[PDB]
Amino acid sequence: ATPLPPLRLAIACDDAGVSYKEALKAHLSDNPLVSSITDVGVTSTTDKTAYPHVAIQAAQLIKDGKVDRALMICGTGLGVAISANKVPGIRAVTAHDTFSVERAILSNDAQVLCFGQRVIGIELAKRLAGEWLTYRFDQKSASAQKVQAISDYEKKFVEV
Amino acid sequence: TPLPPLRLAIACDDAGVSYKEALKAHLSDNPLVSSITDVGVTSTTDKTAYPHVAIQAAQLIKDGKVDRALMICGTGLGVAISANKVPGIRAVTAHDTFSVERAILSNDAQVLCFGQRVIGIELAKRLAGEWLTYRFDQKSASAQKVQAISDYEKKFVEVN
Repeated sequence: ATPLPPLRLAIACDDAGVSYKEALKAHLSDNPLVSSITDVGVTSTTDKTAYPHVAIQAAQLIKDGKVDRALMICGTGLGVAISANKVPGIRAVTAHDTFSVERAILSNDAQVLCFGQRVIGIELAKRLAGEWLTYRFDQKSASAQKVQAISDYEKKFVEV
Repeated sequence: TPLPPLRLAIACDDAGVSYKEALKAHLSDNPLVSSITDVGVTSTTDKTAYPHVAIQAAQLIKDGKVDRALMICGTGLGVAISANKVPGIRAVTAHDTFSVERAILSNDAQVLCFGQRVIGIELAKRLAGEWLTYRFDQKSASAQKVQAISDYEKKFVEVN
């Protein structure tokens, strides 16, 4: 069935990302490269919970080994990416083109992909999310040494 | 100029050099820029990894030396991830006019990143120009969300 192992995903959004979230969730449920989707929420546009909370929660699922990656939607995709990058060991991007989406994995080993619902169209979002799943980072690559410099910097800090 | 000029840092890896030179030239003529500090690299020969230049530029903001940084690499992703690891720094990759505006007005993001291999130079110049014309409102509702990120960052302490 699948040449590549399926990934476990978290999906998450703020009130501005609800509709693309549901369409993307349905689209990805049909994909054999996805073995599970955990919905962090929000579930409704009335829910005014701020983007940092949701982004940090979804990133914590990755940190705890409960999912492999997270797909995050807000107005622009910016706030959730900033917030997820604040979690030690988590690398997050907003990527709105096919080349960036490939490099987000192959160069940056980024576990979190963020979209701006108000900025890109749904079919492009679906296409990008689908392609994202087909790339797997090489830990022995030249790119991994650069990622290691980010991790080296993160070693400056401890949680108190 | 009706708005105060800003001090800028600019940075790139080897993949971002020609766009950095072009942007620097374009911005040096802009009355909204009071100074530009170029942290490098200055040649495609210089293989210094993107995290070092991004962290150096981000530290200039942290240390009150510049107001904002413009960073260029192949995709703009690696430098944004790197910059977001620096405490109190918020960085975006933003390749459209709506996202650039929201980066400032919603996210108070001091760092803007471009992918030389992903966007065209005229669009990059136009976006960097528009970026300077927005100023974050510290009294806004968006400031509460920004403070939420800042509060998370206080869980970590720099030991090294």
